[PDB]
Amino acid sequence: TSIMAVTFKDGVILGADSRTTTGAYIANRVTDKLTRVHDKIWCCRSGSAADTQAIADIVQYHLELYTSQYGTPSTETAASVFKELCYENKDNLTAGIIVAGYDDKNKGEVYTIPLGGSVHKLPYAIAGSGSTFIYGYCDKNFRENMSKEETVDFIKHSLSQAIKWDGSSGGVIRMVVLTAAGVERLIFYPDEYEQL
Amino acid sequence: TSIMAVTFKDGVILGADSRTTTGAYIANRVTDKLTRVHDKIWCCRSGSAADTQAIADIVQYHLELYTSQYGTPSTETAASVFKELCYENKDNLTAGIIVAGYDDKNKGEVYTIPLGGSVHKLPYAIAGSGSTFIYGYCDKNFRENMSKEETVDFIKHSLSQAIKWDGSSGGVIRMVVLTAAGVERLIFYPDEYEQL
Amino acid sequence: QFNPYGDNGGTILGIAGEDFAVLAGDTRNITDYSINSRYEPKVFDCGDNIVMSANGFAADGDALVKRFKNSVKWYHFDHNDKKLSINSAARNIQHLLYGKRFFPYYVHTIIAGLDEDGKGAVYSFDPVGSYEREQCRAGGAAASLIMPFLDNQVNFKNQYEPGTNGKVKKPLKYLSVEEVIKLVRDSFTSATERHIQVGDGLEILIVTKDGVRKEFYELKRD
Amino acid sequence: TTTLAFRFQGGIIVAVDSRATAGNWVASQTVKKVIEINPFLLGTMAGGAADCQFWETWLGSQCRLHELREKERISVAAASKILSNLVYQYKGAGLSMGTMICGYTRKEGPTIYYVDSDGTRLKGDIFCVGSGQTFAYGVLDSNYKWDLSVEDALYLGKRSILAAAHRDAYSGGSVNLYHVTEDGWIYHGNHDVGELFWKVKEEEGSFNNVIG
Amino acid sequence: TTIAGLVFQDGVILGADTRATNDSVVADKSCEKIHFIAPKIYCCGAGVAADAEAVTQLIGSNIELHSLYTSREPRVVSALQMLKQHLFKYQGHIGAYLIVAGVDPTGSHLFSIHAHGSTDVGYYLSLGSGSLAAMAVLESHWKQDLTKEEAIKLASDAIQAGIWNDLGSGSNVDVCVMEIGKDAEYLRNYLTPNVREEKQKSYKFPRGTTAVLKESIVNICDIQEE
Amino acid sequence: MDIILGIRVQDSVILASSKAVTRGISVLKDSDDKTRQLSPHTLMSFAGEAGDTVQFAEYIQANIQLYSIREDYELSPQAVSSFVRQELAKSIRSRRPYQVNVLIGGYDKKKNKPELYQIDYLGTKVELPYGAHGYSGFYTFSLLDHHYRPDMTTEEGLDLLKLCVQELEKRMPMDFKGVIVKIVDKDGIRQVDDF
Amino acid sequence: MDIILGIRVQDSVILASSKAVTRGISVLKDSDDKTRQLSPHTLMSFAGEAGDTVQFAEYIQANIQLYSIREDYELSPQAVSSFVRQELAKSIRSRRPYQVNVLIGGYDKKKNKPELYQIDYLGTKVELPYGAHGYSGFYTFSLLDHHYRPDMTTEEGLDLLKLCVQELEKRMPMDFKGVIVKIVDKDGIRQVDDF
Amino acid sequence: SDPSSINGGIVVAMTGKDCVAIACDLRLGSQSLGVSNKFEKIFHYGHVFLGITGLATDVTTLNEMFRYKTNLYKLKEERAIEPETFTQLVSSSLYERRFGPYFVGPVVAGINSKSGKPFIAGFDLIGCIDEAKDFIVSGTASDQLFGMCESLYEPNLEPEDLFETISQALLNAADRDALSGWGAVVYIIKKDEVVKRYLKMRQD
Amino acid sequence: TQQPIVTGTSVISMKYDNGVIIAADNLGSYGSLLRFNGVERLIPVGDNTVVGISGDISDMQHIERLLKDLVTENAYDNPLADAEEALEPSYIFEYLATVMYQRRSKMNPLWNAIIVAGVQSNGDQFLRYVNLLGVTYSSPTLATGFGAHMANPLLRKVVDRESDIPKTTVQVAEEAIVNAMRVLYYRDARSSRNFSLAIIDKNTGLTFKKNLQVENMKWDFAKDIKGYGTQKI
Ligand SMILES: *[C@@H](CS(C)(=O)=O)[C@H](Cc1ccc(CN)cc1)NC(=O)[C@@H](NC(=O)[C@H](CC(C)C)NC(=O)[C@@H](Cc1ccccc1)N=[N+]=[N-])[C@@H](C)O
Ligand SMILES: *[C@@H](CS(C)(=O)=O)[C@H](Cc1ccc(CN)cc1)NC(=O)[C@@H](NC(=O)[C@H](CC(C)C)NC(=O)[C@@H](Cc1ccccc1)N=[N+]=[N-])[C@@H](C)O
Ligand SMILES: [Mg+2]
Ligand SMILES: [Mg+2]
Ligand SMILES: [Mg+2]
Ligand SMILES: [Mg+2]
Repeated sequence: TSIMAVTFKDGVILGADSRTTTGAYIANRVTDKLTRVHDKIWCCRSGSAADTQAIADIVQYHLELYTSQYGTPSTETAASVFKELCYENKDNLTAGIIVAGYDDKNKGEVYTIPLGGSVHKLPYAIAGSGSTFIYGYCDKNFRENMSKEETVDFIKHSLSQAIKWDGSSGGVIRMVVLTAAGVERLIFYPDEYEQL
Repeated sequence: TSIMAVTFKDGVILGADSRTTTGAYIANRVTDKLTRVHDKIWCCRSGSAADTQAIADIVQYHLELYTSQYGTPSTETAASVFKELCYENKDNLTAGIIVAGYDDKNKGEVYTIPLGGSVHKLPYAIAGSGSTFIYGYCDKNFRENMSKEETVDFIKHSLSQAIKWDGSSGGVIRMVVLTAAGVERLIFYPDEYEQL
Repeated sequence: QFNPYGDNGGTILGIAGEDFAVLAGDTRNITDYSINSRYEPKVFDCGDNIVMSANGFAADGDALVKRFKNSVKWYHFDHNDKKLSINSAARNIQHLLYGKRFFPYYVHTIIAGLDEDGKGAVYSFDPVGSYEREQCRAGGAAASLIMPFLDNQVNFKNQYEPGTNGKVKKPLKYLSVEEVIKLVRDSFTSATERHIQVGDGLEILIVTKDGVRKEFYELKRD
Repeated sequence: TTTLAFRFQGGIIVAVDSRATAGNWVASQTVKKVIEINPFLLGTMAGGAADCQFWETWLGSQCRLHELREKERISVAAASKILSNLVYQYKGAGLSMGTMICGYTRKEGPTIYYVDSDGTRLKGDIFCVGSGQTFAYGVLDSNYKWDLSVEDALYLGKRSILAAAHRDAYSGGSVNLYHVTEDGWIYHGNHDVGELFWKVKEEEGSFNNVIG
Repeated sequence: TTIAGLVFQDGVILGADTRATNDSVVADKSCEKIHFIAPKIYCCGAGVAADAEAVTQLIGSNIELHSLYTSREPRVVSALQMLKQHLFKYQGHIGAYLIVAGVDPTGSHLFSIHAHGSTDVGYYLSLGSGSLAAMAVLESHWKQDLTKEEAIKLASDAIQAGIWNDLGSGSNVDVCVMEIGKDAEYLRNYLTPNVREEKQKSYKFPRGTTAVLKESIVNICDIQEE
Repeated sequence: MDIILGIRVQDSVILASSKAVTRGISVLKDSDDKTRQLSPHTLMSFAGEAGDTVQFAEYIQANIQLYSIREDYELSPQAVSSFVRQELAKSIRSRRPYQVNVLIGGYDKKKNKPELYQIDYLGTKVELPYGAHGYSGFYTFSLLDHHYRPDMTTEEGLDLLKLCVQELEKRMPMDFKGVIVKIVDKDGIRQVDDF
Repeated sequence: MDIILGIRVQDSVILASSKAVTRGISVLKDSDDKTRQLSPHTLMSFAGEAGDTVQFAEYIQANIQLYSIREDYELSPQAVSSFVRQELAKSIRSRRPYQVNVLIGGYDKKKNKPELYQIDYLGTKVELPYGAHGYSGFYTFSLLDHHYRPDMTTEEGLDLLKLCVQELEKRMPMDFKGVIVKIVDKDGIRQVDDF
Repeated sequence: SDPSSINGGIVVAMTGKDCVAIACDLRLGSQSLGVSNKFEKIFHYGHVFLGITGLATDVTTLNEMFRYKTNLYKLKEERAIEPETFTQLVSSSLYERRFGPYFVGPVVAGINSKSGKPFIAGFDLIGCIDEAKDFIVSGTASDQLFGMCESLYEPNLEPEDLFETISQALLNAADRDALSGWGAVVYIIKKDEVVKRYLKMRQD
Repeated sequence: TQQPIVTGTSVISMKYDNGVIIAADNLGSYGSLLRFNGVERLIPVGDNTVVGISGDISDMQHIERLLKDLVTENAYDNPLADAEEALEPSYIFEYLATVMYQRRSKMNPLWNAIIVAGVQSNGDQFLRYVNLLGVTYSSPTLATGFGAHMANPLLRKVVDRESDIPKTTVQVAEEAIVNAMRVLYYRDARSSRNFSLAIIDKNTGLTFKKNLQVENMKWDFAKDIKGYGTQKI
């Protein structure tokens, strides 16, 4: 798995590959790892698929019930609910989640929640097995307040390399753009990104 | 450990960090991992320090005895002697060696010899614990037939990132330039490379 | 795997005199080959003219002493400020220790004071609460070094009257407080030389009818 | 640890050693391995020092509550069974006890019950318990008869513990003697092995294996 | 154990504490951890004491025979190469950790050797359970072109750091100074900061205190003769 | 093999050795002689792991018999016991050690003295007035400590041995099927056929 | 506990049970009765883990005695054995199972027939003409297969039982210190004091 | 299982004014079972004394080995071996079994016949030498002996005083160890006389 | 029972004449990966206490929230919350020490080593340690992890015993702490150059210094070191 969330001028973009493996067999080559917990709060899932789905489903439930009572939750609030589940059940979970969301007040925010259940607010985040291969690349090439087109290229180039070196990563590059304008889904196929 | 060898127009450059760790303690912060088996055939060592030193010492002995009888050995010949030791004693060794050398006929050549004892001739090679973090960076930024100054920058930037992310890597960046002109040693300190 | 126990080293020593008692302990606290503190008090005044030390795993030792101090406080509330006698304190400590029989307190406990006739008393406990009244007891890391010496010097073991062939033992005597403190100091100086976990300082608490007095002596810091 | 109790014409003899160890470290030579439950009841202790001392002291409290409630002295059978039923509840948890409950009552006569931490409860005339039991059995079985004098029976119990104190590394210190009769138990002193051994050697002409 | 070595202007210096242990008990309060290899090559030993002693003695013996054979002063690199190849052969089972230093015709040298046969080159080094205490001092105070007087001070300070703060290390400080063009000076008990204080009492017994069963004269001589 | 006892009296050494041979579930034999005559005045009883016991005993027997023919002379019990000890002490650091414990009872014709040696499988030798191997000693040593005297006759030694066997028959869990008893004195080795 | 045997003859059931109680090294007792009377015409012998055996036996005894008082009626041997089986079958899936094997010998006063039930610690019940638990059956069943007839007298049953005990005393390694024998018939339960 | 504590026993050695003392207990056991009360652990080769604690088969084997080696030494050298030289011989012989060692704790004691200097030394099971001015301890009650020696000892004791000090160090240490005791022997060694004394101690 | 995942390394500290100094680097390691470079591990509680935490960062964040919640709770029905009934270092420590020991006793520890540094109401210096086992101790210098092995020896040369505390100024103490942090950066493979330092003084109060860097680093000698023994080039 290669997943990342990147803040930029207009908001935030989440990116992911589409490969799910059982050992060396690819169980699903068109997986959707970008998952919606609220209108403009999404997350990228890594680790146990069962665990991250079970968590994400519970968070979606909590934020739906939050919205009914208190109105739209902040991205920080969503990250806190993810954290609370991950931290309190750390002995029984293998979940590495990146939370990304768009407020109008706070604009684009990214929170990463690694195995322990700690929270870390960051300008951008990378995670999953394929992320190890792009720490160098992402650190050198990330800038703050990029445009939409620059951020799409940054994610596309980054995950292209993650896919290239990681056997556990592959397939299509899915992306989800979160701005004031709304929610845009993007897809990029092997024939496009491999030749970069 | 972060080590690499890169071929370029005039020849080849070997690069390495200077950190040796026993767990989390840094046993030596100024290690020299670039080691000479012949005048213009050098190697970068990774894995067990005892094993790679013991191998390198034996190779230096073999190539010295080769030179006495048959004249200057090729870089391919040096790589073969490294391979023969690594492959035949694979059950008792933890050695990951990059061999780099300059002929006038063949120019710059790089051979990598990972744990198994296989040989792979490559335009450039990276190895050691810190190499995982720069696969993405090195693949995107490497070009064939670079100049000396470009290749020094490529290695300096690469190992700077490897050092930044890998705790097992650090200290000074040592380099050894192998051309027709001779053998040049370069050193680069933290205050230079960290701010890149 | 998580290991709930540790070893903070140290050594303690209780000696019962005729109308007094001493409880001494070194002030060094360690883990593995590191010194945590050179002065971390290990022997505590618990009230009612009772002194206590629980040497071994310092977290369990602190917990036990804390619980016993509280046990003294509640004994006063529940029984009209009655003085907790040393024998009653000892039985109470057995129950504290045995309550954790299947997850023990990793400590060797010694208490010192005066019995109800005014005579000096020392009591000693294993980790799960087996106890015995004794005239002499060393506990902790260097207990093996110190106890044979005390057998020889406090209880006069293996010592015979010269010229009697070997048929009249040296007769048992109570030692003066000055003599006991000399034997305590020499025990810890000796233990410091040969045990790496013993050193830094020696704090002695002396219990008489007049109260609890303290004395402190430097020990070698290597 | 060597403890023993045997029945004879003149009642019950109970003898124990006085040593406690943590492995090969001799922790004490002055330990009490006999608990005086009441004037007609005795308990012997072998196995874990804490386990025996705690639960046999507790047994004494349960025996006291019995005589308050029933206005009658607890039987040896009933006292032993309170302890055996208790340890049985803890079975598998790792309690370590080998014990004998010895006493006289009018209805039973002199009675000995062996109780242990794996739940065994046995009535019998002779028992030896502990690491030194085999050594004590050797001396005891050979010179045992039903009709010893109280003086001879006290000596045999003392001598059997001495035998074990000598051979068993984990037994020693001193011998504590008891005699149980119709009228109750009677203490017959603490005998240091370091003095007793030489005394017995000279008077009896035994222990010829030793340089004396 | 706290052993250390560092270089100065025209030489190299080794330092070592004097405590030998068996788990938590102190077996020896004055042992020599600075081993002799050649007249001007010395070896600080840590790890298994028998191993460090045996491996230095063996290489020292072979260095002496090599020196006789070649009619040359032995080199530190020869001791280094021989030690590491021996230790490598045994795969760490000879648990010796060594700091080798000396002077020869090539100059002054300072190396460390680990039990598995790896070697390091350094300007200041430390090994044993007190290495971190010593290295802290060496990292704080070491500089280029130290005088001999500064070097002895720094070395002994590095060893002292281990003595006070490490339980494995203790007692006295041994030093060996190897300077170019001069005899190596070996300074056993260079510092003595841990003398035992005078005892409170004398435990000398009255004569006849111990009970005795038999007495006899032992014949230790050869042949009682007519 | 289970119980082997030895007792040295005034003018002889008496060895008692159990008759049972048990392989797991069943008692295969109840008349087994766990002893070999090494020389006319030296007897060795043995107990330990199956196979190893007899193999070791017979190997020692052959070596002592070879010595006797070569020198036309009987080795002293002390010399035989030292030879046996060294073979066991050599054995313990082998690829597969002999798991055999022995008692060597002999009459030294030079010194006119009985001698009993106890040697375990490690090569731990001791000269004793009385000895045993395995669990036997736990019961029997306390008896022998009480009743033994150095000036006892052979008949007194046999009565003291009956008391040892009775105690073993009372308190040991295994049925060892009684003992074969053999006496070693100035006249040689003989078996007490009724015990 | 070691050996427990049972044999059902014409008009009675005979239970034989060993007297030894061994704790590891020593035989602590040689007169132990490994049986409880459950009702006047029903006897249960037992063997297994220390403590559990007696605790279980006495627990069953109390329950059957409680039934007898409540209904003023003796349960049939079949009914008692079914009760016992269920208690063991419940036990085997507990936190800590009873490690106890039993034989239940009873005389059914309604049918005028002796009945022998063999139940192991798992709750495996079988009605048999003769039964045993543990290693006893390995030796004794082949004898009983040969010599048993359903119409045997009680005296013939006891002679056949002596032949079983003699075989056990010959071929078993452990000294079980003989057996206490008890007969269950129309007149109730009695102990054969000389065996 | 731990070979150094199957049989049990102890040795202690001390220096005095123009003298040395070496002493040992007499117990040999099989763990809890006491077997022999006559198992001496001190041997001598000329005027050099060697005490050995640990696994009893190795105690016996090493005695026989050092008797062998010192006998040959004497035939070739035409003089008795000295304590300093013998110490090196013990160390050599132990270390040659580095990876299959003898499970022993040897102690050398003696007076150099030429210089008159008192000498003691101790070793681990693989031959590391501890040469002490004051005292050496060895065996299952080594911790107990360290405690006794460290408090009781003072330098330059006369032979008859040193006897009392070493005896009390041994006896009180042995009484705190289950696997030591059952009798004791003390050798007082002077330049040309050696007195051997058997001590009366508790037999449990 | 768990294992620590994202971790923080050494926290070092010492007493000086008028107060206490405490310091810790800004790194959150993920094994050998130097994952998070902006992690604050010194957490102030009021204006008189700083709690320095090493070990598991998720458990640190939990403790951080407990302390934040403690300040809130103390303010409830407390008119003297910012005066005589304000939280003391000793109160904050004893709370944490209770929690740490309780958690180890349920076999579910907070996988940390904690140093509570502060100044009491009466001007007394407070400095005490507690860890995942509930083990507690006080000393003129205290350090966790690698700091125990490397910082303490250096800091103890300044304050070797209690009587050295009045003789040690804030400049000397801060110099010693900053040097110790450099030594740890040379030698600890799971440390970073960037750190935070806090001084709690009885006169000048709480001074919290962020974004400090290890400086004056000696690397120049490295150029001359060649090979691992015999190599000359
Ligand atoms: C002999 C019994 S044996 C060895 O089985 O033959 C004695 C009998 C005995 C009976 C009653 C009393 C009453 N005080 C004392 C002795 N038993 C022992 O010696 C046992 N020893 C212990 O239980 C010792 C006692 C201390 C005082 C030396 N303690 C231990 O063995 C452990 C307990 C422990 C518990 C939890 C964690 C660590 C340790 N400790 N220490 N230290 C017998 C077991 O040896
Ligand atoms: C400090 C080493 S440390 C604690 O690892 O930093 C010193 C170094 C040293 C080097 C040389 C000399 C003398 N030439 C002394 C000290 N090492 C030790 O103290 C070692 N101690 C031992 O090795 C002791 C030495 C005896 C004499 C006390 N031996 C043992 O502890 C073990 C050795 C052993 C090891 C493996 C197999 C068998 C035995 N034995 N016993 N018995 C260091 C080990 O502590
Ligand atoms: Mg780094
Ligand atoms: Mg010390
Ligand atoms: Mg004994
Ligand atoms: Mg003893």
